[PDB]
Amino acid sequence: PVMVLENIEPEIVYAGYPDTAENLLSTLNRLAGKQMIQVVKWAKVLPGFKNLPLEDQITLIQYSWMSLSSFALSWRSYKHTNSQFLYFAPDLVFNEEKMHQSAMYELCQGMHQISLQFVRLQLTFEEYTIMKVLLLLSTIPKDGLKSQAAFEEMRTNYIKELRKMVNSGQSWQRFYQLTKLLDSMHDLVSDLLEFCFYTFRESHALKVEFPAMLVEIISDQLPKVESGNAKPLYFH
Ligand SMILES: O=C1COc2ccc(/C=C3\c4ccccc4COc4cc(F)ccc43)cc2N1
Repeated sequence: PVMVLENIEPEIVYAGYPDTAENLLSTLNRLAGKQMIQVVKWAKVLPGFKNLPLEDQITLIQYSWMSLSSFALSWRSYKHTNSQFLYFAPDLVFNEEKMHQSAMYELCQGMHQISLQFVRLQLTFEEYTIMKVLLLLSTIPKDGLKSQAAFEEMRTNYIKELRKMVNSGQSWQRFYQLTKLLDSMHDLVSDLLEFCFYTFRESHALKVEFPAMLVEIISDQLPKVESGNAKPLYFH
C-alpha cells in the first residue's frame, strides 16, 4: 500500500514567473492548473481509487482540488524551507511581503501555520502520503457517488492504513493529531474557496485571470459548494 504511494509522488512544477495583486493571483491560478495535471496523474494510479467509476474519480478530484493543492504546498514549504516561507514553486516563494501584495495575507498565514504544524509534528513522508489520499477522499456530493459503498471501504482502509503508519498511547495521540490537522485544513480550505469563488465571480472587474482547466472545475464546483451540498468529512 504505502510503498506504492512513495513512488507515485509528483514532479516539479514551475509557476512561470510588477508584484500587483492581479499578477500574483493570476500566477497562482496558472500554477494551480499545472498542478492539477500532476494531481490527476497521481490520483489515477492510486490503489483502490483507480477501480472506482471514472465519473467518481473526477468528482472526488474536483471537490478536493484546493485541499490537495494546499496540503502539497505545506509539504513543499516544510521540506524546502523548514516552513519559513510558502513554497509554491521553485520560482514562486512567498514571504510576508508577497503574502501582502497577494491580497491574501491572512489566508496565507493560516496556511503557513498548518505548515508550522508539520515541523512541530515532524511529519514523516509516510504519514504525509496517506493524509493526502484522505484529503482526496474527504469531500463528497450530497446524494453521494455512483459507488458509495466502494468508496467507503477504501476510505476506511486508508484510515486504517494511516493508523498503522503512526507505545500505544503515543500512537493513538499521533493519530488524533494528524486527523485533527486534516480537519483544520478543511477550515482553511473553505476560506480559500470563498475567496477564490468571489474573485472568479468578479473576475472581469478585478482583472484576475484563471486558466481554462480551472475555469471548468470552479464553475461546476461553486454552485454545489456555496449551496452547502459538498459533504466534507470530519474526523472529530
Ligand atoms: O484568484 C484567486 C483567489 O483565491 C485563491 C485561493 C487559493 C489559490 C491557490 C493557491 C493557494 C494560495 C494560498 C494558500 C493556499 C493555496 C492553495 O495552494 C496552492 C498551491 C499551488 F500550487 C498553487 C496555488 C495555490 C488561488 C486563488 N485564486
